[PDB]
Amino acid sequence: SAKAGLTFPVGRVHRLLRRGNYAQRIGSGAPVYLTAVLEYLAAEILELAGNAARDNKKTRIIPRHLQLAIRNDDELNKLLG
Amino acid sequence: EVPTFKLVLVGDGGTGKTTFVKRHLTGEFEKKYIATIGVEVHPLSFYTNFGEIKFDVWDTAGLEKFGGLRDGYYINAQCAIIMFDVTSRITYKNVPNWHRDLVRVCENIPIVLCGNKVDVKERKVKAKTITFHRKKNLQYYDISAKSNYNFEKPFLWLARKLAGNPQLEFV
Amino acid sequence: YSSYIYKVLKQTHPDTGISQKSMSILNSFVNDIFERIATEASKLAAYNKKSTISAREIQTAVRLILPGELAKHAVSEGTRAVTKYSS
Amino acid sequence: MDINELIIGAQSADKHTREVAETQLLQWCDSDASQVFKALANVALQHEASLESRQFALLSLRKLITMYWSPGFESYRSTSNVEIDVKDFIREVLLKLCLNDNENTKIKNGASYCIVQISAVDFPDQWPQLLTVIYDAISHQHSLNAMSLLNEIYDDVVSEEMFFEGGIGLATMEIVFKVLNTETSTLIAKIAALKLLKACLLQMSSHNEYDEASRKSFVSQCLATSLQILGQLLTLNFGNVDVISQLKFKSIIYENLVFIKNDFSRKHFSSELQKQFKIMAIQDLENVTHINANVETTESEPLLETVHDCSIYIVEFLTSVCTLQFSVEEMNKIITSLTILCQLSSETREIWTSDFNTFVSKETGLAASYNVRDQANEFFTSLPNPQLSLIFKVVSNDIEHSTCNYSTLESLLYLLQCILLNDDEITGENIDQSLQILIKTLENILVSQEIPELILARAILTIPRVLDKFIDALPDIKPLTSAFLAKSLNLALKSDKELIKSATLIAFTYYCYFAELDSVLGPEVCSETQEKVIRIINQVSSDAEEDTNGALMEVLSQVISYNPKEPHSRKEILQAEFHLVFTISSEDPANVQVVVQSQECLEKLLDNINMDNYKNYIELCLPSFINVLDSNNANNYRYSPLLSLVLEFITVFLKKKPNDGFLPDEINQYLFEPLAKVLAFSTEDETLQLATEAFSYLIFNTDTRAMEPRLMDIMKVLERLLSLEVSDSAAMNVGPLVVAIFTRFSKEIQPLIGRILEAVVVRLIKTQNISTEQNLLSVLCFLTCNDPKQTVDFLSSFQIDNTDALTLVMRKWIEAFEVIRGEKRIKENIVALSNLFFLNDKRLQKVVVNGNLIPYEGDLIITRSMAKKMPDRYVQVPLYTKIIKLFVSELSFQSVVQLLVRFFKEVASKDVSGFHCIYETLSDSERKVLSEAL
Ligand SMILES: Nc1nc2c(ncn2[C@@H]2O[C@H](COP(=O)(O)OP(=O)(O)OP(=O)(O)O)[C@@H](O)[C@H]2O)c(=O)[nH]1
Ligand SMILES: [Mg+2]
Repeated sequence: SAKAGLTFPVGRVHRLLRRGNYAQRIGSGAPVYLTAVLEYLAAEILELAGNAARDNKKTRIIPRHLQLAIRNDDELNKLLG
Repeated sequence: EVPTFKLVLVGDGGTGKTTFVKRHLTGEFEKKYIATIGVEVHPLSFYTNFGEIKFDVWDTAGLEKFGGLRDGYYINAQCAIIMFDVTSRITYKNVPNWHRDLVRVCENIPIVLCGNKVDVKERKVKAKTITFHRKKNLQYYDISAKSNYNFEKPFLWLARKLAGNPQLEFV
Repeated sequence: YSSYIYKVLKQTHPDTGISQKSMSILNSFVNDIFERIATEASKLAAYNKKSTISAREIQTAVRLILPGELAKHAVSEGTRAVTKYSS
Repeated sequence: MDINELIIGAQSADKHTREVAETQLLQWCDSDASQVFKALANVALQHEASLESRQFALLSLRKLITMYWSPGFESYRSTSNVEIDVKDFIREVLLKLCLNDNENTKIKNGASYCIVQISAVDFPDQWPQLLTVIYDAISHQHSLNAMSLLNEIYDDVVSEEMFFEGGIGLATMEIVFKVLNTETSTLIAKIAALKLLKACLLQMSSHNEYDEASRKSFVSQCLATSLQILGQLLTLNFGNVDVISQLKFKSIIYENLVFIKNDFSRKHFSSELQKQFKIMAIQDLENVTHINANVETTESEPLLETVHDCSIYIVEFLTSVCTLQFSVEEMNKIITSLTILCQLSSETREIWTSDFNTFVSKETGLAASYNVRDQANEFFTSLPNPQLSLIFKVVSNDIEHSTCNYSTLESLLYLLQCILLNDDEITGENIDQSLQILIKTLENILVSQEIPELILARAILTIPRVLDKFIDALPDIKPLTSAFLAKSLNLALKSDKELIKSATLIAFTYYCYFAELDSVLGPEVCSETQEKVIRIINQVSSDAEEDTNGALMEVLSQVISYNPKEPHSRKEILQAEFHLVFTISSEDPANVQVVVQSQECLEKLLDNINMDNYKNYIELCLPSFINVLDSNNANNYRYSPLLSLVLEFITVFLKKKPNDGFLPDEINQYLFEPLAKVLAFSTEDETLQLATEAFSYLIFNTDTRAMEPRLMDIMKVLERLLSLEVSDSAAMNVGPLVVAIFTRFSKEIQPLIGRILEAVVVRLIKTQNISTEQNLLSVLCFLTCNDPKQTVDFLSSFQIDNTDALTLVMRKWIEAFEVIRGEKRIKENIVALSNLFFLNDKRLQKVVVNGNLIPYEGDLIITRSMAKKMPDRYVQVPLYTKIIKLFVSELSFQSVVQLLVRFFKEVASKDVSGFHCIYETLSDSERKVLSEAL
């Protein structure tokens, strides 16, 4: 994570994916890619929650604003069920 | 003057309540899943004999994270519909909780239990696992949303019970 | 998975309010995605008969799971991340 | 702000007023929640307020308890904390509201709900006064409201830890026993007391041999004490005062008794105690039956219902202890009592006679009702062999002496039916003599013309059960079966009542289960039986229902299985059978039970199709199969399980055929026009997916010359299938169809090649789904492998919007190359790419692609919110270089390897398009990987 300022670490995700034993060997780009995609989708939700908070006219964040944001986003609804 | 009856629709989230009321309202089966939040009131009218029957369907959110003040919507309910998915046994397991809450808020309104999503090829719960309803003098009706299998039947039964007219049919 | 989410939080949004249950449920959603993505990735790997999970597997997995504009945004940032990390 | 004004507006039907009121209260309660809670409890406490207003306050309070009461709740919020003083004030109000008898039951239920939610965390340590107040009311005042409150607490918040280790379990059992022992207590309180005992037994029911001496000793001590008290309660008699409460008192007692027997080890429930409990349990049936004499006055409707409800538990207890020995004296008591209880009520008899559809649902078991008659079935089914012989002896004897009593004959016949459903064989000293008498009177029932319809229907249904159970005892079964079945069918034909006709059809199903009608009846007799049954089916089908149709298919399936062989096949019955299965099924297409059962019927009838009789089946089936297409045409081809089934079963008709060659043009002439209209004018994808593959097989199994005039017609389908009108979920199905049409009509497709290429490229460039575009690109690469030069020329000539189409199609191809997963599709894609590289046309050299991505600056994650002002950038590289990088990257990742290295070797043989310089521009790892193959 400290190579080029990446946020999420590689060891934790690597051991989490190794505990499932989904494959015999892990590719070199798989950990960095998954850290990248995961953090991106997390932000997609945090920023949505934030705008819902701004929509609430309150800088604070509570799960009600998150629920409003997820319900508003139809594609996010389909992705998250 | 057309009599009106308040109807509350409850069930586990993801069971197909809003799609059912939308199909009854228009006649088009909705595909993508949009989780209902809060409560939406959809007036319903049925062209029958012996007068006209008007329903005020109170669709309720099936997820506890969206059902804010959910128990406060059955205050003046006269008839309720508890519908559960037959593709998942969890909805049937949750049905007794729905019935208990409905009975607690309002004592002895007529309740009809509907098994939705019967058009699917396989059902994890069959007609032999409905032990709850047979001991509570409830009425079990098998309906589907993709098809029109018995889609007007529960409303017909509720109207018959409410109007006290066993010889009432829809047209 | 705490300092990372708090730091992305403080960089994307300067002014915000925070409670523990918020990123508690956030952790939950991301964990669900990681498990889901582990499912699809593993299944396609078995389907293509490769004992090693590599880039093409997760490109395929992300593409099939996430639809729409966020899908191409995701693959774009993943690609720039791997090139900025391969060198 | 006013709380009273807020609640009245919070229950308004209008969305806007309800939303603002709801969000105002929650926002107001978010800050200084103590103010709202005190005001909310005040509204409920006020007597002058409306009942609806008060009920909403308590129900709203319960939800707010999970939010602001105290930490430990999943939905708890730390924004505002209720003060301890306010918390105690609510507790006093809730207890006062849930205990006084002057309050409405609606308020008490709401108050109890709030108390349960509060008790989810505070009970029992943080709220010691709750149990002490409740216990005082029950012990000294027998407060039903307090006792009912304890039941709710036990159901939701009491677990094993506070039951056994905590003092809740021991204290409650002592209090419950005290109430039961005290004869001065009112009867109505005892019903509530035993309901509390049932909740207590639930905690002990999870024993499964606890590994704890304290738990085991406590459980055993209470169970023995409760059993002695329960037995003591039954002996006491109340008289004729409050008969309704007496039945409820007995009903709950026996419900506990079956719980002890069926949810505990045999050591706790002594075998001798079962004999003691079996005595008055039988006697209670006599008492319940003699109560019906007073119920005959019809003083109250629930009085008759309560008799049946109470008797169900009594019969249920006898089922649990059915393994015990039954004396001959008590043998008659059960049978005599059960005959009265199993008697059909006037309302039920009126309903069945008026509407035979309801009878079919109940008889076939699909009905959702459950009465004492069904419970009596369980008791007789679970009986063991030694008692079953005595069971059959008395019942058969009782039937003989009750031949002239039509009032109670139906119950005895139904009881006999339940006995014969038992799995154990019935062997006895004088069964042979009894069996001869039983069939003799059963035969006379059919002969007599004054028998009521209900008795006749039961006799018809119960006749096969007698034969099936005694298949070996009877030495002349074969002549008897033919005589009875023929007699039953003749009665159904002559009778004008649908109840009898439906009963005979169900009876015919029972005949086929136990005996093979072909062997016993013979070849010619079985054919006559099939002709008789379908005539009965035709008359019944006029007035069928949702459940009648399902059973009508079941009997029809049996008739199909009894069809004669090919040398003795009869065309008349086959025509009637096929017209019948379609007629009933089309009446209720949405019925999934009918559709799946009709599928089995269709499979059996089509299982014996040969080349010799193929022509007959074509005219027998195809006109009927067209009819449903015309019937569903008026509906614009919406979803229908029948429509899905017929299209699926259309295919197997094409599949089932002699393997000499393509099918005759008669099938093509009949099916093509309705099938083409199905593919167009329809938007649903599930029916479209079934239609295209059915359509594809017809095209792939028809003569080229015969299909020549309609090559233009299918182009409209091809354009419509690839048009934006249909969903992308049905887009991928065009692949097999286009492959089949190219295989069959590779000659004359050249004029339409441009049109089909334009349609496919438009659909590919307009679609966003990965699977749809993948299948479209696979189709496109198939066409490219067919003729790359023509496709390249058309793509260069064709224009999309304002740009050359070939540019976008190539960009999409290279973009999706890295994402294709189909190994066969990978081979097609890789081979097609190699072929186009070989072509080395100058058109691709001029155009450029954007495969490589140039990273941006700022280290900021870009999402859809700012994508418009912060868009992605890609550098421009030639397609040849890009694909070369693609293969070298794939080899770095690395079956297709052999073909790809063969392509590399072929490239090295001519190094066209400046392969040397491009290879020089490659990276060190790429160069090493390429040299590994070379
Ligand atoms: N195939 C099929 N889908 C059904 C049927 N009934 C419901 N659905 C689907 O179930 C979903 C219903 O979503 P909604 O209309 O929000 O109803 P709901 O799931 O009760 O709503 P929540 O309780 O808010 O989750 C849609 O995807 C429907 O197409 C049915 O009989 N057949
Ligand atoms: Mg919904």
